[PDB]
Amino acid sequence: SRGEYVVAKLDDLINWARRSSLWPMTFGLACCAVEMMHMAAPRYDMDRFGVVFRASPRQSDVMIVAGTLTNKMAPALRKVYDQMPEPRYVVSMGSCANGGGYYHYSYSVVRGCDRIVPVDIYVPGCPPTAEALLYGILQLQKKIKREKRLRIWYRR
Amino acid sequence: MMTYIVFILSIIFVMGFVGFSSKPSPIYGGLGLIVSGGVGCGIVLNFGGSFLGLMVFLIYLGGMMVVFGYTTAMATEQYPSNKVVLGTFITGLLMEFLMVYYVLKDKEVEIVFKFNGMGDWVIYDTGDSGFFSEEAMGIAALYSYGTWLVIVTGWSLLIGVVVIMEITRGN
Amino acid sequence: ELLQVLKRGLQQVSGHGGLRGYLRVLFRANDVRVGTLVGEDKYGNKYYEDNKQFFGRHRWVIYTTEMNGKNTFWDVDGSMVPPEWHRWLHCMTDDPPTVKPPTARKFIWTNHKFNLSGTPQQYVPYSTTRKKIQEWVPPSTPYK
Amino acid sequence: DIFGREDRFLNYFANIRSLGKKTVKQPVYIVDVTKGIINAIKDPDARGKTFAFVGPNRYLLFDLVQYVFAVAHRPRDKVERIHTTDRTLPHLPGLEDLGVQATPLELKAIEVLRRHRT
Amino acid sequence: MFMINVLTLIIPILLAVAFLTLVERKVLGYMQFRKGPNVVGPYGLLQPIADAIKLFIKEPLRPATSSISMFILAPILALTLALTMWIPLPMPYPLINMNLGVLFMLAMSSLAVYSILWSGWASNSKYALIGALRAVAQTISYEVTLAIILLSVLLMNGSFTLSTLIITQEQVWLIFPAWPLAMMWFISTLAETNRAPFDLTAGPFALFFMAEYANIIMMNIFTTTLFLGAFHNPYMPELYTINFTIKSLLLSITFLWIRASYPRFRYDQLMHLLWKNFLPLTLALCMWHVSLPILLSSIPPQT
Amino acid sequence: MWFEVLPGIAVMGVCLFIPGMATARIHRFSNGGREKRVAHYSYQWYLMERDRRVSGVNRYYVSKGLENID
Amino acid sequence: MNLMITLLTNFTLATLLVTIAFWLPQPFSMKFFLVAITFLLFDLEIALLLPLPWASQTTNLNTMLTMALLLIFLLAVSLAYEWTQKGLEW
Amino acid sequence: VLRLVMELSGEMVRKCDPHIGLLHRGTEKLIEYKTYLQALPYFDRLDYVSMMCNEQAYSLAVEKLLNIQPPPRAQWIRVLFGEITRLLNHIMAVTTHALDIGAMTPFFWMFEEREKMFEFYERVSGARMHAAYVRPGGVHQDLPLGLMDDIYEFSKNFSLRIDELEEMLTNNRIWRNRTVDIGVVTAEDALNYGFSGVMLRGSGIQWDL
Amino acid sequence: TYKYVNLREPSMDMKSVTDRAAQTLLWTELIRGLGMTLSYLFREPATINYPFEKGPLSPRFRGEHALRRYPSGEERCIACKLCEAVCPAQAITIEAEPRADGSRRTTRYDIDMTKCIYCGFCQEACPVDAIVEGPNFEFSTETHEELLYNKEKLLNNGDKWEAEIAANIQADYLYR
Ligand code: SF4
Ligand code: SF4
Ligand code: SF4
Repeated sequence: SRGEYVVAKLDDLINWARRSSLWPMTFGLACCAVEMMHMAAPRYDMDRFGVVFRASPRQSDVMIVAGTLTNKMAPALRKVYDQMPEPRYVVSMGSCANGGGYYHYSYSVVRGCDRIVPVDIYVPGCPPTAEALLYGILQLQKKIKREKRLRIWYRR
Repeated sequence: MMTYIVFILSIIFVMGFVGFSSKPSPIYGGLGLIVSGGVGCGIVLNFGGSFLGLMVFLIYLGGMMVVFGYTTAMATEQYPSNKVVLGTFITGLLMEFLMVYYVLKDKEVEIVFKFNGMGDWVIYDTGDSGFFSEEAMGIAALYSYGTWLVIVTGWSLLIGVVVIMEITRGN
Repeated sequence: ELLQVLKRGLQQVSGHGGLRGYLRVLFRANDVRVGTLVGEDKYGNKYYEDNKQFFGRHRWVIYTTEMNGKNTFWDVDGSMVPPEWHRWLHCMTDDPPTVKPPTARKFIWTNHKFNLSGTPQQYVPYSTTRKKIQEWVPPSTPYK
Repeated sequence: DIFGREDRFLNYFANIRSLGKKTVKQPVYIVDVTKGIINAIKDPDARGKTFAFVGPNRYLLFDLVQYVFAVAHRPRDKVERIHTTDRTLPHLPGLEDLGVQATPLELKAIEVLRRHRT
Repeated sequence: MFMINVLTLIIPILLAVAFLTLVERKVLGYMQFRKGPNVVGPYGLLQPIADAIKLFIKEPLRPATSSISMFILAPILALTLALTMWIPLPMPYPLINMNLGVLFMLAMSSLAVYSILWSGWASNSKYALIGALRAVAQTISYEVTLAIILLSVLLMNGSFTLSTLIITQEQVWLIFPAWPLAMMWFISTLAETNRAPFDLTAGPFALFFMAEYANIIMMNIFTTTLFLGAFHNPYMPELYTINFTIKSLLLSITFLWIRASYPRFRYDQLMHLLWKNFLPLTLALCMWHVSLPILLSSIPPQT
Repeated sequence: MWFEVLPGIAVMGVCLFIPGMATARIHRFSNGGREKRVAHYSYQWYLMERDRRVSGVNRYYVSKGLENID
Repeated sequence: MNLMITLLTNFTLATLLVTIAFWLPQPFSMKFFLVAITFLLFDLEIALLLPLPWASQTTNLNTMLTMALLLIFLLAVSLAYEWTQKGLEW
Repeated sequence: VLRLVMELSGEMVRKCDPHIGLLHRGTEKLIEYKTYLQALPYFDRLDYVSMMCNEQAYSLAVEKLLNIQPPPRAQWIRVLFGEITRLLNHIMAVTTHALDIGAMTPFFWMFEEREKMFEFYERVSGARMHAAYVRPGGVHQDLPLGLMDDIYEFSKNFSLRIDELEEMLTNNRIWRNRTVDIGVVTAEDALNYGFSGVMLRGSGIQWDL
Repeated sequence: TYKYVNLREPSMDMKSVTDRAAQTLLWTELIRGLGMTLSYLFREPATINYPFEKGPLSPRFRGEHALRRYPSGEERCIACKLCEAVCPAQAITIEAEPRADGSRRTTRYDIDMTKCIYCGFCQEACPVDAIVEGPNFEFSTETHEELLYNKEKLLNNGDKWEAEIAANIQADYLYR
């Protein structure tokens, strides 16, 4: 089982490397944007976790979508989403964006970002507090711990 | 990797000159001219070679193909290879092969001359007591003796400034 | 004075338990301010309160290995805490929870089953509703 | 041999450089094929028997690959499967008798031949 | 032996650049009110290791462009500059002795300008082209100032060889007979690193990353050799090497320390600033550094 | 405090300390406790060439000390 | 050939970096243009100036001093000409 | 997020059209199909930086229409939180102006102070940001014991931190060089272009509601 | 009561104009700004460690949406629909039926966790304090089906802890 064990440790290596940093792009429409800038605050640091806020979309690993996503917003959202590399994850933050929520019975408003992008981490709250959002990002990293990607390529 | 290393770098030099003489897109031509300038600097430093090729390296490959790529960026488009370009590069490769063939498997090449075709380690100094790298004091002579020469050179450069701004809309 | 800081700053590692005790908590995440030993509780977890640091770093917790059989030596979760220490640890209160932990009510769980999404054992939604309009049954007795 | 946004043989045509023979061949676009499939899966009495999808054009191979290159701006198992045969079977019905329209090659070919130079 | 010297130069560029990135992020964090990156393993060195290998083995940013040849050829130029531009810098025994090194420094800076221009032409549609064009212009607007200031400080000690410079810095530091010229040169190095207070508002980001950070460490080493330092004693070089490393580290911390403190400029204010504040003052200090050694009986022993 | 930033600065300074230290170590090994003769001028190159000529071992760091006067 | 071998090793190592990075994971303004040519002419006068320290040791010092200061004076004259005749304005 | 269509001669302009409208939500239609008390969080969060002031505006609108006077202690707490919220709004405007212009660290210093602000809203109502908290009819669910001393400590520390912000920026020569020449507004234009508040303060005319 | 600024002048004392010239050519106040930033460099960071330490809060936080039950008793909800009548995005969905005992009850009590916005109206509205906003906030869910709470989901969410909720209410039932 020498090849299986060394490929398993190799998969652990690359999964640990991906779950290390994950510097996103911070999309941030409405007041959930202010809550993201306040989980950049000194009480809760992103940069303890390799998480650098940077709006460069070509080198963005995950993407937090938050704020009130509108029908006038959505095509530019998916055009941002296409030019983003295949290791990609979507964290839907906030009661506006994770299912419509408060502006749910309203024209020109997308009924949550399930209908636009594939969604990985739902985090509710209004605003979802920095503790809750940081808990969601650690749970995202534990999803990265449970991936078995290179094992599937091995026994494929 | 043999004795004729200056001749080899000269072959690569003529390769680069043919490579932008084939009329490519102008930034590919600038790339070919940059490789040509690098190997020409290599040749002139191989013949010793203290200052001059590193001096031109700032000038042409430090301040002229910059402006070539600059004007290629701002003016021309290429907004949508060709048989003539690729055929001319084949003719350049083949004529270099023909000249190198008449060097190697014959005595020499004569066009209207007498080129003694052998390795260009000759001619060279027999290790004289230089002690000051005679290129350096040679270029130092431009300020010891150059009364008229730097005056007309700097005056032409001032004229270059005023002519450039006038043609591109002085004042 | 620099040799009085190194002499003071080496004692909390030497008083941590040695070197391989401090190896565990340093490779785990961060904790270096050990030395108060307020309370241990179920899932073996340890609760350390210092008053000398600022408000926010009073009350910290060290988790254990296999609290419910998940190999939680690494990758500690939130909601791995019992609820009375969850009152103590967010500083909604300022009383230790070992003064009055329980309630005298026999319906409260003993597990505190943690974050379960992403397992073979998680939650689904459904309709807690009985029969809607009671669709008709054809005559199963054989007529004709 | 269906063609679409992630086709096998259309990408094999585009990303290339190879020989030349002649073989009859008809492609069909994917979305009306799966429209016929969902018609068969939502409407019974079309069960039991077997079905075959037929593209409309069915013309020469080498001219079709020239059509792919001319719209694409540039001048062994799979390649033998496209070299060998693509024949018609007039026994079992297809798009016509099921009641669904199959679109031709050209419009969808313009729609799918993106990603050339500039 | 020879390639052993080559490898022992060019293997710690990876370690040095990645650990420079951790140090600059930590110093930004403590100029700010932050810790981190320190939770991921011990103190966050493995965290540069892990995200470096992630950014290597991330998906290639697929064109979506044309000219695969030039897309290869620009960052290969940037990183071969980054590898071939620590070689003649003397920490006391340099890898290659040269008669002249400083004009080689200037020429390789102009090759970095070529790298930016090639990536800009091969980049994208017109807006990225205009942005890269303005970046090329603000990069090229400092190889007048840096060149003439470096000329006037080598004029105090004659030779281009720069080992004569590390000879002449034994008695007093060179910051004392040129403090304002050295300050203007340091501001020009801030301009050439293209960092704050200047602008970038893609791929291969790993190579461009590596090129800029090696350029930073190169300019810091060349600064620490150029304008300060101490005496070098033979048959004990590690003493001067440690003093060299301490001074270069404190100067790079000073660089990041000035980086974390000020907003950007305006581009027309930048060119206004450049020409109408540096360029007469550079010429004035340079003509005074010409006319002074001819009047203090001190022409240098440029042998 | 700034105690956390100092081990990263320390390891990155070790990576700055290593190449010149190893290079000077190799230069002192591959010459026999010497500094390598820098070659700036044709005069000193001729002097080094007669140095490697009188050695006979086709190298220059031997330096043939005074026991071949007569 | 020493520095050529070092240049060759660095080029080969960088190309191995690129191949591991790639094959393993599988209009204008006229006012812009004056910057380039004005830089070019300043850099040409830099090219005139920069062999000055090699000439610092000869038996002619007064003529050299006067012509070198004449060259920087003329560079400043061109600077003041474009500086006052709206060559670099916005 | 605005869309901006700028028509420019280069490193300059000619004209510009700011497309506002991408964050349209339908607050007017939603309140036209709701009650008063249910629709009150819309007037908590249509402006989101001010989180008590818009509640104050809606509450005084309903009390002004309804001919019913609030008690004095509710008014004093309303004034207190209005000034607190005004402090929060100006400090966000300063720090995000600094982030947009450069200036990375004083942003985070004053966000530490605004984290204490959010902690105060937590201790008063519970919410991080969207403390609805204001019935028309005075403050509901009043302040507990142990708040005013903390506001006192925060006031002293914040006066120190704002003096230090004026020290770090504010006669900072390079930020003055960045932003002086722009923003000229005639008082006639300030009155005919519908301006209100800080533009009217900063350009000429004495005006204060 | 108006206190305006930016009405000054550079006074033409020679010391004043040479100090402005020294500020122009020497960057004095720039070095002053660097000194202020180094003074904040040599402080201590006001941070926490997240999986171990957790931030300060209040007993009146609005979290989990847990239900309660009587002391040795029944479900506290009596299906009076007031939480639907005040739910501002109508996440409360109630369908109620009685049972053969005599006491009225429910069938379906559901909450959209998308549409919840954490007012406090269903806490201040519930006349027996049945639905109570919980203490904590960790939902963070990998799917979207797992945020539509059923009645028994709310019961096990109120019985995974209630002594917490009882402590919060017992501390702070007096104010509200
Ligand atoms: S979910 Fe709440 S906090 Fe987030 S954007 Fe919507 S209203 Fe603002
Ligand atoms: S807190 Fe949530 S469930 Fe309760 S009334 Fe508000 S939106 Fe509805
Ligand atoms: S207000 Fe309370 S008792 Fe009434 S239906 Fe809602 S949860 Fe039940």
